[PDB]
Amino acid sequence: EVKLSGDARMGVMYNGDDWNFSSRSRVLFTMSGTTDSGLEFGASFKAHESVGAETGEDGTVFLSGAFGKIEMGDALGASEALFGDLYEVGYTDLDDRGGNDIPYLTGDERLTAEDNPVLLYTYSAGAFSVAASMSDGKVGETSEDDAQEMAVAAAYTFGNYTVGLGYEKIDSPDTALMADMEQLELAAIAKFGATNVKAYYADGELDRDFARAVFDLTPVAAAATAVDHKAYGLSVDSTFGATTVGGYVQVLDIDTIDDVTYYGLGASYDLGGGASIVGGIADNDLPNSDMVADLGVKFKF
Amino acid sequence: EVKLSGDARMGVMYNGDDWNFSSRSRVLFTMSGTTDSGLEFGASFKAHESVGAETGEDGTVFLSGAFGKIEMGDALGASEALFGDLYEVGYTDLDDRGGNDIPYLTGDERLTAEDNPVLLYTYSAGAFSVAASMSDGKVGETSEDDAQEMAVAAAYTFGNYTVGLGYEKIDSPDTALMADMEQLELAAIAKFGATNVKAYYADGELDRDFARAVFDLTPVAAAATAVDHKAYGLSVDSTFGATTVGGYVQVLDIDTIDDVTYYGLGASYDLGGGASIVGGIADNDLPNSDMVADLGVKFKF
Amino acid sequence: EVKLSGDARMGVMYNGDDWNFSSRSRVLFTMSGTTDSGLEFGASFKAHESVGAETGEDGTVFLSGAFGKIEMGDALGASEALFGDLYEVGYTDLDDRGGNDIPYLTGDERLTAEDNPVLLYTYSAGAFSVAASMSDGKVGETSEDDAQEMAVAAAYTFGNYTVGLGYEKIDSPDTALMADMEQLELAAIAKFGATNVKAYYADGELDRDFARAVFDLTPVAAAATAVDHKAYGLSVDSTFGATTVGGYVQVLDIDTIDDVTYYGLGASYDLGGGASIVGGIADNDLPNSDMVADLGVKFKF
Ligand SMILES: CCCCCCCCOCCOCCOCCOCCO
Ligand SMILES: CCCCCCCCOCCOCCOCCOCCO
Ligand SMILES: CCCCCCCCOCCOCCOCCOCCO
Ligand SMILES: CCCCCCCCOCCOCCOCCOCCO
Ligand SMILES: CCCCCCCCOCCOCCOCCOCCO
Ligand SMILES: CCCCCCCCOCCOCCOCCOCCO
Ligand SMILES: CCCCCCCCOCCOCCOCCOCCO
Ligand SMILES: CCCCCCCCOCCOCCOCCOCCO
Ligand SMILES: CCCCCCCCOCCOCCOCCOCCO
Ligand SMILES: CCCCCCCCOCCOCCOCCOCCO
Ligand SMILES: CCCCCCCCOCCOCCOCCOCCO
Ligand SMILES: CCCCCCCCOCCOCCOCCOCCO
Ligand SMILES: [Ca+2]
Ligand SMILES: [Ca+2]
Ligand SMILES: [Ca+2]
Ligand SMILES: [Ca+2]
Ligand SMILES: [Ca+2]
Ligand SMILES: [Ca+2]
Ligand SMILES: [Ca+2]
Ligand SMILES: [Ca+2]
Ligand SMILES: [Ca+2]
Repeated sequence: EVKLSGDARMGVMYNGDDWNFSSRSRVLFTMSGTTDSGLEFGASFKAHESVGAETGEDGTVFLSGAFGKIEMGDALGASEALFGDLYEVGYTDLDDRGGNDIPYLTGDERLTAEDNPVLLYTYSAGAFSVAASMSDGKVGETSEDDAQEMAVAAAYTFGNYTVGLGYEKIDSPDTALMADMEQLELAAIAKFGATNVKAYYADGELDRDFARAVFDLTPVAAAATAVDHKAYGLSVDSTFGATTVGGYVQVLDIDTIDDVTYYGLGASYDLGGGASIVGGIADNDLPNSDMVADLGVKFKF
Repeated sequence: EVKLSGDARMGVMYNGDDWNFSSRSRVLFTMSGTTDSGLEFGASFKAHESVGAETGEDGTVFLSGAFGKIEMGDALGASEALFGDLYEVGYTDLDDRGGNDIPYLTGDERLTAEDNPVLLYTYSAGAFSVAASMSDGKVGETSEDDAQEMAVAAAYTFGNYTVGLGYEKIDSPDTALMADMEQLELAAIAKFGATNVKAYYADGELDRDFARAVFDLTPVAAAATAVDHKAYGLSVDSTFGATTVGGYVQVLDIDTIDDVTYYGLGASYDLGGGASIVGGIADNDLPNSDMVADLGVKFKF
Repeated sequence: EVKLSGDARMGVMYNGDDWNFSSRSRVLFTMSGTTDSGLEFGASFKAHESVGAETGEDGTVFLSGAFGKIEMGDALGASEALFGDLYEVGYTDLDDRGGNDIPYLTGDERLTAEDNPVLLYTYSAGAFSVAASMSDGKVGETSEDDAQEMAVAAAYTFGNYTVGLGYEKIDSPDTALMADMEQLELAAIAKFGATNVKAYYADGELDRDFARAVFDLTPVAAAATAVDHKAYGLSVDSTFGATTVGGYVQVLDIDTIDDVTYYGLGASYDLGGGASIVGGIADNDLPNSDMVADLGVKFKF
């Protein structure tokens, strides 16, 4: 079976200096089936991703049963699969100054590429959830060695609370050229009625020149070394009637390179029927950074 | 909600010297919704446009209410939105020698580009219609200055007749490099039963080197100047049973560069069920020009 | 009318030296209609082919009636349209060492390209079938001369047996640069209940440097000459319950260049509901060649 859904948005976005019109529309194909014994299977991708979905680079394919779910393609890594992101600000998703996304080390297109899908396994039973993910270590479908990513995460929900932890790592094919990386995460999520609170703390080490590129800094001409880092953040959103209001703040601190605090604040108003008016403000504390903002409408179909 | 429709065509096309097979198929995604108070919203794009629809370059998104309709993306400019084009000739739409399209100055991909949608506002009440359109003046979603287009048009229907006028303009970011342009249009449309008649007259001024490029002439190495131009045309089509027969003639006259008269004549025969046999002939009076022609079938799905 | 269907696959594939994850998903658009007198028409293409389907390069458009069926776009040539391919091995279709496809000389993207569809005509009456195909001889929709392909084939079914023959040819635009080519085929297909047997023999001549490129050999710097070739193969597959087992062997023998025997063996297990577990092995006898293999699941939607 093949089902269709879609979304679209239109409005004005401020890039720090000028306003521009910003709009888009997308269609999602959701495909599903069930075998004779009740294993469920499916696949999905968006219309603008159709070339990539044909090589494994975009979209996902899955098989699930009593054993849990196996998904291959452009999949999330294990930690992101269980804890997600902080409150999304602005109708265009204003990630220009850092954004709402939590800084996971693996999955979500870190190594996914043409002819190179990644794997995500999930399982839940009651109150508990576990996820595990990995890439295959070879470029495309070739025999050339690639960096290889892997992660494992577990969560437990008790009442209003889910708490969890994840561990992620990237193994370098050549540690003279790129240091191995790893990150450990603790995440907590709480709903107190109309209010959602999400918080995380992450700690680990990154390749030096990969870390410098986060801050848009040229690499140093030396053999690869690792730098220690930490990241933590929080978001709060609450709904009163048709109005949701929310925001987040995150800081990323990489030893010997730099630190940044980035944040955003936005609101939406539900018009019903799949339409909402959405606007927001986002920034970070780096020297140059002017605040980005937007105001428009989002539609679901 | 997401609906599907499509079209396809196949036949033989003569390019002035040789015949070639010419065929295509397309799918249109039409998405729609209604808010709780009855504002209607939607989006559409074709499958071959899906990459562009995701940045605002192709397809359109709209919101309408009692106030009229706001559309953003790859939109028509205000004059084209109210008066359209002359009778379309040939199953492949034989625009090779000039074509049936009326020469509007703005909208319809004049400035629309990646991350750069344009805006069209329309409103009707009874017998009267107004449209207004503009681009935002900045390249992409950047702060780089772009040419900016704008147009306004109004029409009035009285019986068999709609008459209207439009005014369009493009403001140059640097008039040493490209002159400002403007065009005023008068259009009339009349249906006399099975017969449709459409006529327009346009007058204004164009950038010199933009005008020379219409006639495929190299630019002159001097500071930009403006040239005066006029354009006018007429088409007639009539239906008798399953057969429609029609044609058009247009002339474009640009002062100090050149003039051209271009025309076409074609027919279609409806087979019912969404299929028709369509063929046509088109040419212009320039020196080289051999007549283009085609014959094939068009399908709607 | 527009209908949707799709497919997806995921598993592990061995390239001769290493295992890699390999997955994809696709959506097919099938469009159909009927005229008032009952001529049927349609078009189809897959979502990843939507750009190509808009110029004639990918997908097909057709019209059929009592006269047979005319199809234009990315069509099969006449022989492939009647006799098909040998048993397909592996969930990824392991064609890496030669594959299951029968080596037809024309159609199936030999000359199909942007703005350049090819034509396939088919007709059946009772026990007999005929097909005829051709390209138009001009590059794109231009007047530049291209190689031109053509083929004719006929088949007759009597009981469990279909036997047939086809003749295919490519006319070179310049025989100093590329020799003319031709191939004659005899094919037989037999179903003996759960068992399918397909066999063919082909004989003809190929351009020298086109033949050398099959074996990945550099061209010779001389005026084009033709080399004689023969190809023949067989496949057998049988189904017992949910299990199909099958394989094929083909040899290609080009005089003065080289010969190769390539083969594959695979199985599938139907899980019902549109899902199957599929795996296979394939190889050829050339010097370097290590065996390719895969194991995964295929889904239809
Ligand atoms: C020259 C400025 C052009 C600005 C064009 C904006 C196009 C997008 O429309 C959305 C703007 O956000 C505000 C809210 O619109 C929602 C409808 O009105 C509410 C009725 O209950
Ligand atoms: C553990 C891996 C973390 C990788 C993703 C981190 C994403 C963090 O967002 C950083 C936010 O800052 C934005 C970019 O910095 C460039 C700013 O311009 C420099 C001078 O103002
Ligand atoms: C297991 C979860 C533990 C999570 C603990 C950390 C959550 C709090 O960190 C939030 C960020 O630090 C706040 C201060 O930054 C202030 C300045 O930015 C301007 C905001 O307008
Ligand atoms: C806290 C949530 C709300 C954040 C709202 C941000 C403010 C947005 O409103 C201002 C819109 O006015 C800007 C100008 O429009 C520019 C149009 O571009 C066309 C130029 O000719
Ligand atoms: C070697 C020349 C090949 C030409 C191929 C033409 C393919 C397209 O078919 C359409 C041609 O236009 C003529 C009309 O066809 C309509 C069906 O016949 C009418 C029955 O009432
Ligand atoms: C007001 C803006 C008008 C811009 C669009 C005008 C489109 C007009 O069609 C012109 C028709 O002539 C075709 C092109 O000329 C090249 C012919 O080859 C030269 C020698 O034969
Ligand atoms: C407010 C609407 C006013 C419209 C007036 C103009 C309509 C007529 O112009 C049409 C073109 O001029 C006709 C002469 O060209 C003849 C030669 O071309 C060969 C045709 O086979
Ligand atoms: C006034 C409306 C009618 C316009 C009809 C134009 C004339 C079309 O009919 C002629 C078709 O015959 C041309 C040849 O077919 C070429 C096929 O290409 C394959 C070459 O091997
Ligand atoms: C680290 C190795 C990862 C391998 C991932 C394989 C992902 C694809 O799954 C398909 C493998 O083929 C075997 C059969 O799976 C079918 C389900 O089990 C049968 C229940 O009746
Ligand atoms: C009549 C036209 C035939 C054109 C298609 C033939 C396809 C045949 O498959 C050939 C199989 O061999 C694979 C390619 O050879 C390269 C191997 O590497 C060389 C040294 O091992
Ligand atoms: C009109 C149809 C006539 C078809 C006759 C030919 C069919 C048989 O040819 C098959 C291939 O030759 C078999 C020998 O190759 C053996 C070695 O390869 C290793 C297999 O594991
Ligand atoms: C005759 C039909 C059966 C052909 C089956 C081929 C054999 C397939 O099974 C072996 C799978 O085990 C291989 C290893 O998995 C590799 C995963 O890649 C991740 C590396 O970290
Ligand atoms: Ca985001
Ligand atoms: Ca992410
Ligand atoms: Ca790989
Ligand atoms: Ca046209
Ligand atoms: Ca136009
Ligand atoms: Ca812009
Ligand atoms: Ca194959
Ligand atoms: Ca083939
Ligand atoms: Ca051609």
